[PDB]
Amino acid sequence: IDPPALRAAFAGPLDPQHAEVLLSRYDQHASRLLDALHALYGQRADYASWLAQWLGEVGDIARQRPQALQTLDSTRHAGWFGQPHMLGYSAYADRFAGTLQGVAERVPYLQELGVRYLHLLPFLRARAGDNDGGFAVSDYGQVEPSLGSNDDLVALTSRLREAGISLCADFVLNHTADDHAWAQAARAGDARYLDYYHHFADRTVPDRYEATLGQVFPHTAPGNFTWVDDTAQWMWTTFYPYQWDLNWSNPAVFGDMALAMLRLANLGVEAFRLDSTAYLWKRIGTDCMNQSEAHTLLVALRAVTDIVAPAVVMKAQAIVPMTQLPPYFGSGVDEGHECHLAYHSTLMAAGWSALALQRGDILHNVIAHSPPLPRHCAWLSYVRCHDDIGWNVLQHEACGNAAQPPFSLRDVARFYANAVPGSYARGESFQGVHGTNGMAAALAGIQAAQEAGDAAALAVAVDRLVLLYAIALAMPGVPLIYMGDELAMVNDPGYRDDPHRQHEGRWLHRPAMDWQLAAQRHDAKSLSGTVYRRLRGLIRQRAALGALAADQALASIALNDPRVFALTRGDSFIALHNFSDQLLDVELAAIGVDGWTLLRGDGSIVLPPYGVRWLQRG
Ligand SMILES: OC[C@H]1O[C@@](CO)(O[C@H]2O[C@H](CO)[C@@H](O)[C@H](O)[C@H]2O)[C@@H](O)[C@@H]1O
Repeated sequence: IDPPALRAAFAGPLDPQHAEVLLSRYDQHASRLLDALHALYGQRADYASWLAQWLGEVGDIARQRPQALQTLDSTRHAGWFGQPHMLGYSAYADRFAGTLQGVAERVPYLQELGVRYLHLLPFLRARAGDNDGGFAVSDYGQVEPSLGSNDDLVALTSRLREAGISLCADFVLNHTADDHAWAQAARAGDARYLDYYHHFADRTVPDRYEATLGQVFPHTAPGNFTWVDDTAQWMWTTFYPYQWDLNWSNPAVFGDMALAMLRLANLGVEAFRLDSTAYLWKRIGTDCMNQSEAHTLLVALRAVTDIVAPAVVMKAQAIVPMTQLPPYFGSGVDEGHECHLAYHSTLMAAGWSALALQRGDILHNVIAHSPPLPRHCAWLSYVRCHDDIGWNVLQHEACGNAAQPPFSLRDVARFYANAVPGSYARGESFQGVHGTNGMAAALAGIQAAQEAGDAAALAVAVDRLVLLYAIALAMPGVPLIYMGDELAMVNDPGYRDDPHRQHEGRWLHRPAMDWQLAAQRHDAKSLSGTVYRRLRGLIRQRAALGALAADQALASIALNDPRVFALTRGDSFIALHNFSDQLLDVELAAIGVDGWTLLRGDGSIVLPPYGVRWLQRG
């Protein structure tokens, strides 16, 4: 290619007043972008032609970036998302406050909680009919009418931004709704857009891929491939049948998606949850996951953002085994130049496992096996979310090692399914071992306690819930609270009586916000008020501990008491966790300390059942 030629295409649509800063960033990241793109599409006859054109469109989008956001681009500090005041909150805009304007009216609630990061679930145009809770996107550039307009989105981000809250939005970049403008163009016979997806005239290729492909909905939707009349072909569909996998091997797809992303950024979104990002690249003979190219694709999108909107962050999802997570942060030449965040799905699943089995040693294993985060990278740590808990990511760990004996994922799954006598949990099986649905409060024993009017059990359960969250709060990066958990909200059986949802078990833990329950957060004596106060405590404390910043180290101290989990941050902070229902103490000699206690140390630390203690070493 011809660098000066490509740079000129990019510049040009730029405003003379901002041309200097942008061209400066373009000069330091462009090469990475170009190398990534070349490895992906360099062999194509129309490469150089597409690049130049595309680059010209990237520059025009760069010019349209509102001044306030450009200023943010220049003032924001790298690794900003990893500061100790960062607290995350995830929820559906509709379940939470009806519309985007309604959500804006609720910002005072988020501010009171201490939220600085707000993830709104899919809110862009979704397929008519069932749209997988918004995950079948029909237009990446338009808010879903029932939720509002693009104007409300902009007004919302401006409101959140002044409250120090960064909007995280889903970029469902692996697949589109089958009614997206592209699928409709494809369905109409437009070969150009038909090529934006994976399509096959026969069952030939599908049969092959299926030989080594796993399944996301083995029961509900063995839909991994679908025959579509309109296109007269088999369409790759990893998820529901109406969600078509995009063909990222086509530069057109890459170019249009990078643009879509930059337009969202321009509307004020600061963080992009790259949904199903492990499935991006398809290659025969492979499970088509975590492929090397998927990573190159991410490096490219990352370069595009470093140049056009550096204040923006990319968060990888990927529900995969531990060894597959860290590479989303970039590898070798590209380490530190891929995703800034990754959901620590292993830590989260390991937490519920540790709780059911009353084994702190399982958490020690996860942390010990958690490699140190690269420069300006961090974890998205969490307790629950809109999805089912995927246990199978803990297979390797379940096998056990020299320090930790084996554990049964099957036993854990049954415990939370309440298919085993004595269980305080009330969840359900989703799709052998696979997944479990249910609210945190429902899994922690709170729902069962309330169900039986047993105050003793309720308190113990509150402890279990707080325990799990204390861990996420002690982690380097963004601890994401799932809507309602701060009030101990329980399951929502309502979907069962709904022909539109009864088929999707995950609705069990996707309730509408209980604002009357929210008002109780004040009555310190109420359950909600109690849970809310305990969490609020840990949040205010973590905000005051520079030792918890993402740049500080994360490690765990090996103990011979299987029930305890000792987590350390930097060299001055240690959090002790008792995952058993038994009172016990941790000897200071077992952690090499002798000091302070957070929101006084001389002798072992006594930890009640399911208790947590934060201490400042020394
Ligand atoms: O069983 C859940 C299955 O789907 C995943 C993909 O990583 O979830 C994300 O993407 C789905 C399809 O777009 C959404 O339905 C889901 O809500 C979203 O979190 C994983 O949770 C898991 O592999």
